[PDB]
Amino acid sequence: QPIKLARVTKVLGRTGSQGQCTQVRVEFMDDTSRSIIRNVKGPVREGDVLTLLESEREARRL
Amino acid sequence: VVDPFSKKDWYDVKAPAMFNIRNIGKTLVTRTQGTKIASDGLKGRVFEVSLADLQNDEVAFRKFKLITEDVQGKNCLTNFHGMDLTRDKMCSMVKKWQTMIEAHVDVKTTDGYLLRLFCVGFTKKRNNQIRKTSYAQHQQVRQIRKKMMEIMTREVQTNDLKEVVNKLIPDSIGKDIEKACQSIYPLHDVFVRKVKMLKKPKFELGKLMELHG
Amino acid sequence: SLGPQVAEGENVFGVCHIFASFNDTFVHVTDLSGKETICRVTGGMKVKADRDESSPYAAMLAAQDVAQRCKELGITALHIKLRATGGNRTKTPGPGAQSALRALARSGMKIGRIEDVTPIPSDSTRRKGGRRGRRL
Amino acid sequence: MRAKWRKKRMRRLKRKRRKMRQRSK
Amino acid sequence: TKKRRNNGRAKKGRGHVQPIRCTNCACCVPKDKAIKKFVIRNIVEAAAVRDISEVSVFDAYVLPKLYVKLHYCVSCAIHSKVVRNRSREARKDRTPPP
RNA sequence: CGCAAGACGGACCAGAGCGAAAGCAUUUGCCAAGAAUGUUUUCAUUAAUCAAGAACGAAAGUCGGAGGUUCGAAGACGAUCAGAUACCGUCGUAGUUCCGACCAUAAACGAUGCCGACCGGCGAUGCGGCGGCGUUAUUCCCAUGACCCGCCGGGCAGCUUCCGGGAAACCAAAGUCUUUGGGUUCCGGGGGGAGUAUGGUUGCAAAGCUGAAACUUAAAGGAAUUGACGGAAGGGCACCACC
RNA sequence: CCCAUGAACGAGGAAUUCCCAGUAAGUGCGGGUCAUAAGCUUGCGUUGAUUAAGUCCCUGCCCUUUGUACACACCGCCCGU
RNA sequence: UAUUGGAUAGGAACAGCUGUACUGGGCAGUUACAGCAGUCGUAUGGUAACACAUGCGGCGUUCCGAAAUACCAUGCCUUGAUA
Repeated sequence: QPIKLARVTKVLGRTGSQGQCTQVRVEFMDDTSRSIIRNVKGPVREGDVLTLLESEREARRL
Repeated sequence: VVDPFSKKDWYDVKAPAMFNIRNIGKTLVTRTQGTKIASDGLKGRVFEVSLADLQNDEVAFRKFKLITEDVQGKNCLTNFHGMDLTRDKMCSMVKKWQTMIEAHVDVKTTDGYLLRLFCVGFTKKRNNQIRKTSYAQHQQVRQIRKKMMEIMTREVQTNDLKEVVNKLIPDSIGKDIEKACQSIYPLHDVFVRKVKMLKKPKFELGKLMELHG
Repeated sequence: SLGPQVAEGENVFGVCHIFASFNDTFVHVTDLSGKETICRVTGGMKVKADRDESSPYAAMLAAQDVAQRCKELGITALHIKLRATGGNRTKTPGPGAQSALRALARSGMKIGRIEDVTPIPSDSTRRKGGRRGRRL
Repeated sequence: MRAKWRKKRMRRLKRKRRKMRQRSK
Repeated sequence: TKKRRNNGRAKKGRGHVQPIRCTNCACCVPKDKAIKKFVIRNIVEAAAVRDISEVSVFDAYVLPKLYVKLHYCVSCAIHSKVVRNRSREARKDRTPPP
């Protein structure tokens, strides 16, 4: 099984219960065409990298 | 503890020889061990296979049911069984502010292949029409449906089972209805949408080899 | 496991009956006939929670084991046949259809012609619920 | 009290009376 | 008082219509009363369509849609936020939002 | 892949049609009926509304026969819960279906009697008739079918007006009303006690129709206004809130 | 002020308070009270962080619709054995 | 090159009531605790039997394998005490 990366290309606001999950449009580093939407815990500026432990799950948008 | 997928022999299923594509694909059945024979095992199977899989460059919204009537040793000889229109095109044609006109007939060929043909047809908005609702009155529907029954029984009673499938591969029946029923009320999406073989005569392999030769 | 097929200009086609209801997901794979089957893996064989047999996580594990199993016997393309609960119940495919279909192709499978074959009743029998329905 | 249920209680009262008055016949 | 001129339904010269069931509940609602939708939705909307039409056999395959007509009772259509409470004057508007 | 039996008539299906109302939707045939329309046809007041009386009257329910798959009063259990003989879930009997009798009620609603007269527009819609550029099919042109632009009549309705009315909400009728009178049937008289008691009558039953009084009580009520409130929606905000 | 005595208490259950930068927290010093006098209160400096730049999920607040049999206004009103 | 394998380590749902903390307040459940109901052993009184009293002490419970549990509803009511 792989552990993959993804760079933050655009921020999409803030979700969760208490307003804690940042919804983010991430771009993969295998294909620079393949994008998914991801929920992130913790402070995120636009143009940093995340470690995806499963590269399959795509989150519920709004 | 045993391995079930060792006793599985593959057979290349072949469409009848009135098509452009012959090999449909592979089917597996168990090896002929003891009582249960393989040559009686894969002999009752239907393959719902689209027209894009059978003709050169056709439409993908018409599926043919094909039954295997013979196993010639690593070769199935598939006979014409039925025909169906896909969920997609059938559900795309049915829209509000127009009249849907269905017909059915129970008619046999020159050989004893008793079929059941279903027709559908929808009313057209004219190329300058301003009025929205665009319906047909009951005596206009009854005359269209009467001619739908007439053309279906006409163009199936004349000829045998090859010549009616070759009338369904290009939809020569549905275009006769769309042009014949113009001077009652102009129709736009007219299809023989389902054909359902009811009765079938005693099997002769000599004349299945005509459909596979 | 035994296939005499050359890997030159062939895709050998199975048929994937994906029945995504609102409490489970079936990723059933057959031959072209439908009769002889290869592999079916459900959402409830991947989680130990009756809650999450529905889940979109479990439905992608079902397709990952289906695609692992289908490669060993040697079926490399799929005719998808999507399905809901149907009858006088809901025609909406459940919340783990798009997980079981995403995860199929990305496990090295080839997608053929697709169709939504939910059993639509032309004039059904009386629906379970009663006149005033389900009062939550 | 809902008028249906009030009407249902006056209905059972009158079955009780018709029953208990068919005794004195 | 009388809230709506038509009594929140679309029968004017009948007396009786055929009732139908809801989808989420099975509340047996008259056909002309019910809040009806007809959604024509892609089977795989936009997230998978790249990862499906690139792992398909066929050359430029257009993916088949999912046509379903959904009937709602008034009670649920509000809870599912399909319809809203509207201002007494805004109630009269018949045009749908685009 | 078949097979079997019993219900149901999807999408098309509409602020569309028909019917006295209840109500009525798969194809084809048979049976008898009806509205509107058109008419230089016919009889010549034959009409309108109607105590008593009569026909039809959803669902549930009752009786006898056939049938039973779905659903499902009662019932059994599993959940939930402070208890839950409820809501949720798994089963289920009568019933739900057909035939032949019964009962006669519903928020049986437009909470709005029927027949007739008059009084503003506007765009649609259904049915019949009439007239008129052209497009389209029957090609072999006319009459006809499908569109287009108006007209007339009857009909389900819309939008819109300081007509006018109304306690307002609202209503081209709920108008033409202290400037009160076209004809006529039913029916109300503060809230309860009460559609109760008792007589009579109807029904196999359940119950229906007619139906008081003693006694009690200063309000019950209709429409609109403002505020408060919501286990109502939309938009914001606070470390005396959370993350 | 001195000497002797050397108790519970091993980071505190359910619950719960204050707080986002020289901030919290630690450690002192002034003022008031004061014949005597700071485990208090009000001010001052010193050493100096963690985490957040958010949401309406809890608790509450302000607008707009909406519903109401509430007006000593939901700690309201009210039903039956 | 570690599958295993008892056991004590260690987690859990189970209740006999007041009190405190959940509330603007009340009754319910709910948790943690202490006291004593129950309880076990004990010295005496008493007797042919013996089942209790007295005063003095000890006192959860069953589970036997892990525990990352959504834990919803976090229930209903609200002075005659003066407009």
